[PDB]
Amino acid sequence: KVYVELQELVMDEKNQELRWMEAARWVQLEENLGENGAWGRPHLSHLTFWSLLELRRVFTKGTVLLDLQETSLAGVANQLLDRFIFEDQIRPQDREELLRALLLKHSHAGELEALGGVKPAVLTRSGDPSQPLLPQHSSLETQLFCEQLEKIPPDSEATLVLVGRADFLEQPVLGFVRLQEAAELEAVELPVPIRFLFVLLGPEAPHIDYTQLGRAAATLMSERVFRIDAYMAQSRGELLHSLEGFLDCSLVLPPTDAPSEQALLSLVPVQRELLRRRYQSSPAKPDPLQQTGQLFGGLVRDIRRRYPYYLSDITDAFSPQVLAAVIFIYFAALSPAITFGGLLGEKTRNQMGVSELLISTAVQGILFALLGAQPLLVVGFSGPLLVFEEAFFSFCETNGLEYIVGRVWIGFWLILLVVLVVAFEGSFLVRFISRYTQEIFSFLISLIFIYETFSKLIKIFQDHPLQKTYNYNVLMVPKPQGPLPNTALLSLVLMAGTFFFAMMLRKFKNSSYFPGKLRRVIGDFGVPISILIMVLVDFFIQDTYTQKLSVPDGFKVSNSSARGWVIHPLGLRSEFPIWMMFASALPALLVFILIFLESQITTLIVSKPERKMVKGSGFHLDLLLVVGMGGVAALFGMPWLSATTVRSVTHANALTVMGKAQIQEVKEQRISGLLVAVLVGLSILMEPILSRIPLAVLFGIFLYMGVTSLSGIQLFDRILLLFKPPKYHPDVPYVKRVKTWRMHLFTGIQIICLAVLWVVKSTPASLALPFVLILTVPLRRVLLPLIFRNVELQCLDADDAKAT
Amino acid sequence: KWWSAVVEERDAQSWTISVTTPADAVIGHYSLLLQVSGRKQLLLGQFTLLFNPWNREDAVFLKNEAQRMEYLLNQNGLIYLGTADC
Ligand SMILES: CCCCCCCC(=O)OC[C@H](COP(=O)(O)O[C@@H]1[C@H](O)[C@H](O)[C@@H](OP(=O)(O)O)[C@H](OP(=O)(O)O)[C@H]1O)OC(=O)CCCCCCC
Ligand SMILES: CCCCCCCCCCCC(=O)OC[C@H](COP(=O)(O)OCC[N+](C)(C)C)OC(=O)CCCCCCCCCCC
Ligand SMILES: CC(C)CCC[C@@H](C)[C@H]1CC[C@H]2[C@@H]3CC=C4C[C@@H](O)CC[C@]4(C)[C@H]3CC[C@]12C
Ligand SMILES: *[C@@H]1O[C@H](CO)[C@@H](O)[C@H](O)[C@H]1NC(C)=O
Repeated sequence: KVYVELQELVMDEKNQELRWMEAARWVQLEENLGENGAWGRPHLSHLTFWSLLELRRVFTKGTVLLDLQETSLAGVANQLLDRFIFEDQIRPQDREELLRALLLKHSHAGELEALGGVKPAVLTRSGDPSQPLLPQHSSLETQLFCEQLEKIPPDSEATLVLVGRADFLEQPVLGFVRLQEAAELEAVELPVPIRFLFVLLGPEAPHIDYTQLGRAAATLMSERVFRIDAYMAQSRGELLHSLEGFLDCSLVLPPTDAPSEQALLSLVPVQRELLRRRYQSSPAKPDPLQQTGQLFGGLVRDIRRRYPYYLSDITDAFSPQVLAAVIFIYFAALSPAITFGGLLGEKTRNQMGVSELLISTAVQGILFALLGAQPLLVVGFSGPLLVFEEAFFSFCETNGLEYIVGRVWIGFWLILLVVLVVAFEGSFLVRFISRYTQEIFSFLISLIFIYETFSKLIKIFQDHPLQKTYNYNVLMVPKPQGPLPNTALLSLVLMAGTFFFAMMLRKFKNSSYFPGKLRRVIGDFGVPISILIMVLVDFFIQDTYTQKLSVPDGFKVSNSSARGWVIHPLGLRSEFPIWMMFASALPALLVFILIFLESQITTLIVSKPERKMVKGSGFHLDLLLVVGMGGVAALFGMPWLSATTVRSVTHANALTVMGKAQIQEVKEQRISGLLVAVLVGLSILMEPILSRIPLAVLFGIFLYMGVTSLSGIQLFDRILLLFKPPKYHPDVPYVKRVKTWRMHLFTGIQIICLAVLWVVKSTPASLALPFVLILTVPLRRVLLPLIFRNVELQCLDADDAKAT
Repeated sequence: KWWSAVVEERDAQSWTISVTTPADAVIGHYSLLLQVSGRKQLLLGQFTLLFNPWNREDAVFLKNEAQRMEYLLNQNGLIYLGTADC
């Protein structure tokens, strides 16, 4: 490699004195000098077409001084101008002013800031520089690489390219000089001797930018083939022949209105062939659901996919939307925690209660946020887990078995099961769960959530019926022992009000009122604003009773006389039998299928391609974390949790940034879920705050989440299309490429599946819901092609919403 | 004699339709649209409507074919200048 320096004749700003200033330099890669005074990022040299066209024109009639016995810029310029005149390239009257320009002071980057900067100058017959007349074009290299020396080998020789504009010239002129011996000149401050000198002088002319001309000449000198030819050329024609080969192997890229990487990489064979042609004459030679067949391969790839994004997973949470999402998901995960913990304490005789669920949710959420590959999932108790708890309690009480110790052994089996599943990459079976099962499960879960919220409101009405007369002296501890006036109606009013305010602020976010950023902010905090408004409304009505949030008194076991914080696997009061230590696998099996299906389907729904998640989702790490944490928590008398669908979907939706109707990005970070888990753990100490929050406001919030979670489900959209006329139907591939009655038959089969699952959930055999849900995969993969074409299935059951 | 359309030839995939316009129709640029029941309007295309010297019922009807070509189709005209005697 050699050093090439390009200097341009410019005039300064303080004394208006013309001089030479370095504009770029080359050590193979090209560096450019910005107006600030610093060198830009080094880059591969790209040339304009006009610079190479003009460089070939001046080089054809150029002036060559090969093996010239001079060791000074004054000596070179005297000989160069003497043969310029002999070649009739400049007139003898021009020699005096051109020699004055060449032997001027050559400034460098160390004096750009010391001076007032430089502006382009054109030499005149008079000494004072003329202001350029042609329209100025700012250098593309400066705009693209500059607005923000040890590589030189000891034996290397340098090349100086000088470009300048003089109005008193007929045509641009090229002077090429190869010194007999490489000498040090005052123009170059670097301690590298100069062998070659490019001099490019001429008038202002169209299609000629002398900075680009110098860049082309310096790039040509920086090329290895031409430089070897330049060292061995004893005539102008040999340099001309090398230039022609340089242009023969050049690749011109025409303008296009649709640039792309793939179209550009289609020229890789062309670039390789052109480089091969150039060096053929010179003596130089040219210098997440896949199965890998490896143990724990999915887990390692899951870690490597997401863990590099850990720094972004903290910094991306510095937005008010994340805080609003924290306030949302805190209530959305705390109220189900309290309700399920109360039901657990009522059923299990307080062996497992509210405090255990709260602490388990907090610890598991903190660990999942810190270590999970998809931190947008919310980990907490769910309905099927409660049903399993009641079933196992009934079984343990039937055969005189301790319930919590059986839970310990079930978790011990769960750890082994999840280790075996992860070690064999068993999470790749998730790829057989297409949009069919995912959307059926999501729609069923949202419908169940809405139905349960309405059932809670109905139960409030039954507990406090509307009647002509009421008992006024009723006992108020620990809950209403009788009907109360204005209670059910106020609960209805609060629920409707908070739902209405949440929906109004959601429409305000997408509305065109107020400053948009303020509207976006206000809209982000829409659910907290509605919650605060209705909490204040109930606060200012003091006479009426409304049921409030109740948290445990402290961080103590829910039943002090039954168990401690740690459970002995051999038994608490009686010896645990040997046969149940082995028989706990089957209930552990059922729990594993429940948790696996719920968590992996939730991960599939949340991490859909249409949701615009670029940080990746791990199906092996999250399952291992959730099931192992549940198995460990079983040893501490704590519930095993799962990645719930509604809470995770709401959490992802609250972090989604909408474009200007179209998903733009999601704030994928680890801080929001961590703060929700920490607040759930701290909720015991926040009793004076939570005790003034009514359950009706949270019921309206639940209704909002239920109606919101249906936005991205194509099954819900097609069910709407059932009530919607075909002409109205949207421009989507399953409408435009599938017949309307075929689409409705597809929707009706999905509806029949939903009805079957709802019926199954209504029976005591509701723990078989995972298996019946699994049965929808053989449906789509076998029976659906027996009545639907492949085109229809591709359009309707599309992974990324594609038109086949 | 008014706006009308009839299918003349038809295969399983296409209809050959003969479309009439009234002899006293408004001239100018027209849009042709097709309405199918249960469907929104569809623009078939655009056409320009002109006076018709070839049609008996038109107000610009010319009796003679030679007169029709001379006075409407011939783009190569002659303007007579000079004087009456030259
Ligand atoms: C709450 C403010 C109190 C009013 C104080 C009175 C002062 C006051 O707020 O008005 C002047 C000011 C004008 O400033 P300006 O027009 O530059 O501000 C535009 C406004 O922020 C829009 O919401 C933005 O659109 P989007 O939504 O981001 O897409 C738009 O950006 P863009 O996208 O077009 O490039 C912004 O340019 O605001 C209004 O726009 C009028 C609405 C008045 C707001 C009145 C609301 C009651
Ligand atoms: C968007 C927000 C929600 C909107 C929907 C409104 C639903 C309100 C709940 C009604 C059903 C219900 O709960 O009624 C059921 C209750 C309870 O009957 P019971 O015999 O005591 O129960 C028997 C069970 N025991 C034996 C345990 C007690 O009936 C009533 O007390 C009758 C009064 C109903 C008042 C309806 C309010 C106005 C609703 C219309 C508003 C547009
Ligand atoms: C996957 C997990 C649950 C391990 C499977 C459980 C079986 C294989 C093992 C694990 C721990 C074992 C127990 C460990 C220690 C003893 C004490 C000894 O005096 C009697 C047998 C007994 C009680 C063992 C019985 C078998 C046992 C219960
Ligand atoms: C706690 O357990 C004891 C004995 O096991 C039982 O008698 C009591 O009812 C339990 N407490 C509650 C609140 O259920």
